[PDB]
This record gives sequence, structure tokens and C-alpha cells, in this order.
Amino acid sequence: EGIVAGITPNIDALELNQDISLAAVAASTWGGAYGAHQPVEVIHSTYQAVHQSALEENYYNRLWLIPTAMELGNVVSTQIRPASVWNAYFSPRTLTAIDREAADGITLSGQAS
Amino acid sequence: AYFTGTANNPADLLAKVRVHAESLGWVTDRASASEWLCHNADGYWSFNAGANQFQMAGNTGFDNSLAWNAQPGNSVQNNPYSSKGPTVAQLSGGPFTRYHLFATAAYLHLHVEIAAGQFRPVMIGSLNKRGVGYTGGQYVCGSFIYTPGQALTNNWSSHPFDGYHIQYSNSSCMLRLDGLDGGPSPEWLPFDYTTNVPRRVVGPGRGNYSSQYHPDVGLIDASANELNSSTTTVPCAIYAFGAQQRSRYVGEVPDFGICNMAFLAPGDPLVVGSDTWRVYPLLQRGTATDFDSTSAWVGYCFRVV
Amino acid sequence: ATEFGTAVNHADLVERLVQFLTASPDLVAAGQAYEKVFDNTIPASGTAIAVRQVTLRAPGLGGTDAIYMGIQSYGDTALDYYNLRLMGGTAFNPGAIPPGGDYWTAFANYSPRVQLLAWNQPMPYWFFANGRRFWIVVKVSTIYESAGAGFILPPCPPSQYPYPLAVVGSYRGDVATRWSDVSDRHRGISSPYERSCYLRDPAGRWLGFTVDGGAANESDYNNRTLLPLGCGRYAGSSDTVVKQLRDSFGKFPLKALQFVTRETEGRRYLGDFDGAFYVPTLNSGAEDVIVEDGVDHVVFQTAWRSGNPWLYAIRKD
Amino acid sequence: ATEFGTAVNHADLVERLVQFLTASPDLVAAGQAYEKVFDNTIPASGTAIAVRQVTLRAPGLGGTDAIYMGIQSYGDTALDYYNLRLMGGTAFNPGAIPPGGDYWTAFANYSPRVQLLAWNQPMPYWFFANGRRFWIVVKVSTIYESAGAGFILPPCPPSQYPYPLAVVGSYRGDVATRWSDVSDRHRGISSPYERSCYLRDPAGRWLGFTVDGGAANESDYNNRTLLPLGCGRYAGSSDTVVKQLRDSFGKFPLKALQFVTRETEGRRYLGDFDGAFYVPTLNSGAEDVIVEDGVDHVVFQTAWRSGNPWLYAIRKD
Repeated sequence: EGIVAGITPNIDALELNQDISLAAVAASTWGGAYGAHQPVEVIHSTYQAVHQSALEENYYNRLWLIPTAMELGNVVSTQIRPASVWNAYFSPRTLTAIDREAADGITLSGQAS
Repeated sequence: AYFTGTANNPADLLAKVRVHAESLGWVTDRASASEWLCHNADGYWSFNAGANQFQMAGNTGFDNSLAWNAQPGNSVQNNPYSSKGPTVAQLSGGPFTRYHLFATAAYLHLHVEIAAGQFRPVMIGSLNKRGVGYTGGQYVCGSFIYTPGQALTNNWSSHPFDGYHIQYSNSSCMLRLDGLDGGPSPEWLPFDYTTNVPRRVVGPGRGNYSSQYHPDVGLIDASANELNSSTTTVPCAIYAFGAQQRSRYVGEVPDFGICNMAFLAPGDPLVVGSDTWRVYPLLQRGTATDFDSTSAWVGYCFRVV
Repeated sequence: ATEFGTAVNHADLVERLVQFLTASPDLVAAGQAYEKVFDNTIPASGTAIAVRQVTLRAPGLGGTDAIYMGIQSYGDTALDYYNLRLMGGTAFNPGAIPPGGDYWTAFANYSPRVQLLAWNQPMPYWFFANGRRFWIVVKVSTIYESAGAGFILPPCPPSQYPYPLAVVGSYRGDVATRWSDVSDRHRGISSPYERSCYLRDPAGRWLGFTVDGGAANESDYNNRTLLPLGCGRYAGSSDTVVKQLRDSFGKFPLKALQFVTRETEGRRYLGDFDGAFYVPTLNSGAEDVIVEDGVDHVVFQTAWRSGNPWLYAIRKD
Repeated sequence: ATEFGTAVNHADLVERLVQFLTASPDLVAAGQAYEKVFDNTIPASGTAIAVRQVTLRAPGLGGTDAIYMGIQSYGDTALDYYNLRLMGGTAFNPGAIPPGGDYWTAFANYSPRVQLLAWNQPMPYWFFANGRRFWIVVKVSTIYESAGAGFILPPCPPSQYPYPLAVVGSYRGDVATRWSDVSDRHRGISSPYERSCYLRDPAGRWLGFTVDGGAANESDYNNRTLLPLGCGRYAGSSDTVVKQLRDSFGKFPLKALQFVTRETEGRRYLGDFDGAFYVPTLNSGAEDVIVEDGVDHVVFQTAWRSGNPWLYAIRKD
């Protein structure tokens, strides 16, 4: 009937600030498509296979990294900048840790470990 | 993966790209200073280097005693065109400012800056099957210029994956779709739209030309967002026409996308997520409506790894 | 997340809709159920059916969003239409309703209403819902109707655009129409026409989208369309690839629906339909179940006709 | 005389039709079965389905009449229409087929063909037949299609007008069409349009009837129409009583369909449809059965729409 379309390399590697889009469904196969009823519609059902996808699954189901390069330039006073991460997973993505290298003097206030 | 260099003549580019392919494990059935017969696990191909241009042609079998354009199942004789001409990529003679090469096990992508503001792309590989069961998918594309000085992007011009062109001799790019409408397996479909041939293919090649035939032209136009200055890539969907003008979607170009360069300079990086992308102009930087002397603001997007 | 079956009448259909939204095992287990903030029957029915008004709140998948939606059941027995009107908004306040009149004006940044056409009779129905959007498809039994609303998926941070609310219906809700209408304006979600689909701009101004132009419609919405079915803007011929799309070797491609605007001030790409796609008609049609990566999608056709460019599929998960 | 079922494909549909005409218990017991005078497949199918040609003879209820009919199954896989063409005549002559060409021209007093639209996939069907006329109706998903031919019932003795042969179809048979057509010319029996219903005049002239005029159609046929649905000729308003017809306290009134010609030369009453009537759409629709005086009637709607003018019922006996 229908098993898999693919599109695993493209979307995962596509120009996405997210990734692993529609990946949990791959393992969660299930399937009961076979079977037709008669609400006096018409007896038509042909092939019923897999093909293509949205093709625009962009920006789905993981963190974000808005900042990529910070132009601090000349620092002479206490500066404050925003850092945000957006997780679209249906389950949280816990950060393992923040290994601070040469980052002494940089602190986050109002946030946990 | 990603390579850069300079070449005073095309032959230097030939040598460098062949060296990279061999180092990456690509199998070359026969090699020469100017003629190539190479292949991989996907398909067979042949290339020839002219004085100021490339000649590319698809292949299905090998025969060392046959010319570069006479291999078994060659495109020249297995195409609807009455001219029976192979793929052609027109270049210039003398210095090439710089060439950018993307190398993988399934496809090769090249972008050569022949001069300041002049770019000539060379595209070869196989389309992502995307779970679609079909034999073929190999595509070879080249860059053609109509006439220097006059409008460079005239209607008669042809471009990779072009969806609209006027020419009776040569084709910029082509595609393989075996066993179409019950025909013989060797079939090398060209990207043409005005020939009314029963079997043909079309692509977003030209980008956002006025008479471009592809439903995503609007997506390419709107790739850039004014509100947040964000740019999104658009996979290049390819369509193939059947014997009775019935289209069948075939696939997309792997690791490739198009966008608008209105708010991006050549080579400007926009790292969207864990994977980085490189954007370069097709032919030259111009204005929005300069569809005659330059390539407007159409930009080719490659995934760098 | 799916409720297939047959409703004895429009009132029972709405009752089943609310029961599914409030007690679906998936919704309750995941805590994604919607909250009914208002429910009243203000009008004194004369030669017409009782009118039911309900306003419901959806928290979204994360529980941090604020989605307000409304559903109305307006009908007239003497004309034998029992329309179901849909609208969306961002805030609700019963005290702001002016004397008499109607409550839908109380919605902050209120939007024009859309509706679905049905009547009092047994009717097969196809229901889809999720924490961010809901879809309604009513099979008129030799005609197919459809509508829905929710959040599109934009490519920009929700931190800056947290309310990408979209509402779509088969026909504009400003007038009363009989489901046996013979006007081209009666169509589906894939091809809005004449005030059939609205999306909320990040600036807070609702913009209408139409796949085809119309003199009656405002000039502003002409520049903004749905590109997949609006390929005629750039193509120089009436016949194009989209109208001639077909399955490949027994496999049906699925094409998403795009929200795009081309304005003189600037361009912007808004997002895609979540769970709706365009599919060909050949060798297939309504009530067809197409699988993909273990995911099934149902096929439906517009009320106008059942041809290639007026047919779409909806994901059932 | 009546058969309800599902045919796996168009070829099987025609197969079941011929077996119903042959071995139906009522037909065989009463000796009203038709005779097959021709059956051939002349063309060499290329990118198209096999073409079946059938010619049959009907003796009538009294056994003294001479009725000749033909059925063709023309289809094209690459376009995916499996049209079923119909036509009538008074005599057949197999040797009158030219080398190449076709055989329908061999019919004495040949008439333009009408047709039926379907395609190769299981299809529910409704077959009605009698010694003097037959009716075919197929439920094509959202679309109900129908056609038929036979003898009308004039008010004059059959001694002087023994050949009141009538042929009616949903669309003209001179062109090939896909059953997903979006033209107003594709409609039902009750309302013909653009060469959809032909009647043999007592002067052996096949006169077509159209409820509504058309520039493309010949000027002669404009003045001859079907009065019940052609009330606009005399009414001075677009909205008339017939459009607003409705049942009376649960009783659906059945109105006979009419043949009338009002030309400059003169006027005349031709006959009525045998077993077909006009009924409303309200609180009802297709696949509905109503019993009058112990006789049941089925309800069907035209392909164009299910509007009040666009609906008729067929007696089932």
C-alpha cells in the first residue's frame, strides 16, 4: 500500500534553523488505510501509495539559534544582549551543559542552571 | 566537500576537478587531458573540453573505441531533437577569476567566475528519488550565452533547468527518464517547451522570468521577507510531460535551492540552523527588471558541508 | 484527533464537534482541549431554527498561546438552510457587546465571518483537529463542503509574530446562501475566492487571499494570492502544469499550499497550510485515503466541481 | 425491468446492461427481450481502451413495432474517459459500412449520437428498461449522470405516427468530454441543452429540444422547447413558481415532462416522457424513494447542480 516517501536528507539538512522535522512519525508507522465503506459515494480507490511530501516542512521541531556572529567591537561599559532559543519539539530538549571556556565575566541572571 | 581555486584556462579546471573526484573515490573509466569518460554507481557521463567551452553528454554504456559523442545510449541520437546535439556550456577564453566546487559521491556542482561579475555554473548529478520508483534521474546542465554586448538573457538563450527557450541546435540541460510511455529504456529528455514534442521536461531554471513555466516562480520571487529580512530556499521541482500533455512530478535537485538576491551581496552567508548555505548569482549582479543584460537578482543556493 | 461518523442533524453535528473538542482521548491525555468561554442563544426564533452561539479558547500545543475562536449556527427553516458561521479573534469580553446587535463585534480586532453549508438531516462528517488548528469537512452526499481555521506555520520567530491566525470557509459569511447555490464563489480551502480566506498580518490587519481576481472584491487583495493554484500570474497560457498534474506510477504527489503576498511596498512569504495539500483528480477522488511515511491523508473536492485544480487532500495523522 | 448494483468497470457495466436486457425475468417471461443484430470491434486501439459496438432491436410491448438502437463504448486511457455513446434509427445494414469510417452512418434515418460519461473503476448503477424505452443512471461520485431513449406517448392513434422515437443524453455526442467537465452544457434529461435531446418528428425529421436558447445551437431549435422547465418564455421575471416548487405536507407532487413545438408554420403537441417527472429538491435529494398509489419513484439530480430546476425523478415500477 504505502510505507515511506524518504525526504530524510533534504529537509533535515535544508536551510532550516530547525531540523529533525517530521522524524518521530518515521518510527511511528502504524497504518490502517486499507478498507472502503459505502456511504453511497462511489466505489473508487486506486493505487493508494506514497509520494512526495509538503516540500516545505521548513523550520519544524527543534531549537533555534538566532545569533551567529556578534560584533561587540570596542567594549568599555557593561553591555547586555539577548539570547533566545525556540524549541518546537512536542517534548523538551534539555541542554546538557554550558561548558564556559574563556567566558569568565559573562553571567546570565534570572535563569537556572 | 567545498573547494576553491583559480584556473587560467579550462584545462586547469579539468585537471583540478578530476583530481578532486579521484581523491573522493569517483571512478573514471578513461581519462585524458581534454576528454573524459567517467561514471559512478548512479549513471555514466562523458565530458570534452574545447577552446572556450565544455561539451557534456550522458551515457549508458562504455566503448573505448567510440568517440566522446558516440557512446552506447548517447543523448545525441536518443533525443527528440532533429539537430541531434549534445549539452553545451559556453565559457570565455583566458583567466577564470575563481571557481567554487562542491563534491560528493552522487553529484558534482561547480561555479566558475570567469571574470569580475561573470559566473558560469556547471551542474551534474542525479535527482533525489524521494521514494519514487523510476529508472534514471541523471541530469547534466550547462550555461549558454546568446550574444555578448546585446541582451545576454534573450529569449533564445538557454540556462540550466530552463523552462522556456528558443533554440533548434543545442540544449543547456537535460534529464533521463527511462521507459516513458512504453518507449525504449534509453531516453534523454531535454528541457524544452516550444517544440511540442510528446515527451519533454521543464524546470525553474530561469528563475523568475516573465514567461517562465513553473508554479513555484512566485515562491522564488517571494523567497525574501521584508519584515524580518529572512530568506527561505525553494527546492527546484522538475516536471515531465507525457505523450498526451499529462505532467508527472519526477523529483527535486539535491542540495540545491533558489532565492532572490535583492538584500544579499554575492557570497553573503545566511546560516539557518546546523547546516550552512552558500548563495551566488547566476550570471551577474544587476537590478530587479534587468532581464536582458544580466540575470536580474536570481541566486543559486548550495548547501555547504 | 479524528472524528468520523454521521450526524443526525446540524445541531447534533455541533454537539458532536464540541464533545470531540472537549473529550477526545488524545486532546484530554495531552491536555490540548479547548475551553468554552461563552455559550448563549440570544435570538427569539420566529420562522427559523434556534441559533446557537459558542466561543472557545485554544491554548496551543505548548499551552503558552492564546487562541480565541467562535462558532455560530444560523438557519432559516422557510429557506431550509442551517449555515454554520465561523470567525476568529484575539480577545473576548461579554460586557462590551452593545445593546441588542450581536456579540461577534465584541472581539478585539474582529474579522469577517465564514461559514459552512448544511441542513437538518443525517449527514456523514469528517473531523480533524489539533491544538493549533481545526478542520471541518461535511459531505453533503453528492456534494462536499469544507472549512476550518487555526495557525499557519510561518518561517519567522513566533517571538515577533506569535499570532499567525488564519480562517477559511467555502463562502463568505456576510450573506445567507442556500447550499444548492450555482455560483462559482462556492469552493473549498485550496482555492479561496470572493472573501473565502483571511489571514492576520503581523501588523494586526487581516488580509484576504484569493486565487483568482474579482471586480467585486477589493483591489488590495488582488496582489495577494495563493501561488500553487495561482500559477496563471506568470504563465502565458490558460493550460499549465498544475491543471495537468497526475500521479506517477501509482504514487500520488502531495503539494503544499503557500501564503504569499506581492505588495508594492514589499514582498513577504507568510507560511503554509498545516495538513492540507493539492492532489490530482485522475483515477481518484473523494474519500480516498493516501498514505505517506505511515501518515494517511484524506482526499476531498470542492463544491463547485471535482476537476484537477479544485481538488485537495487533508492530513488525518 | 429494474436493477441496482455496482459494475466493476465500464466494460462490465455494458456487459451487465446487455445481460439485464436479455435475461431479466420480466423481459423473458413477457417475451420483450431485445435482439442483437450487430456486435463488432473494428478499431485497432492504440493509447486507448478497446471500443465495443453494439446494435440491438426492440419489438415493443405489442410485438408489432420495429425499433433499432446502437451503443458504443469509446474511451481514451491517456485522457481517461470511457464515454458510452448512444444513438437510434429505423433500420440496420452491416454491409453499408464503408471501408474504414464507421457503422453508425449505415443506420437508416441516422441521428446524431448522445453519450454517457464514466471511467474504468467500480461504479454503482441504476438500470430501468421496458419494451418501448430504457433509462440508464450512474452515480459518478459527486456527479449524477443519466441518459436514455425510447418511444414517447403522443395523444394520437399509433396508426399514423408509429415511430415516436426519442433519444436523450447528458451531452452532445459529437465531441469527446471528460466527466469532470465544468460547462453548463453538461446536464440531465429533464433540461436538455446544446443537442442533448433529439426527437423524431412524424415527418422523419429529428428535432432537438432545449429548455434554454443558445447562440451556438441552430436557430430552428430555439422556438421548440420543454415547457415545464421552459416557463421563462412567457413569465416576465427570472423567478417563477416552478423554481420555487415544494412538496405539500410531505407529499411530493410529480409533474410530467413535456414536448411542444411552437414555430411560425404551426403548433403541435408531440408527447410526454414515460416514467420521468419533475420534483423539487427541498428536504430531499438523490437516492430518495417516494411511493405514489403503490408505485415507487427514484430521485436524481443533474450533473451541473442539484438546484430545483436541476432535478427530476424516474418511475421504477
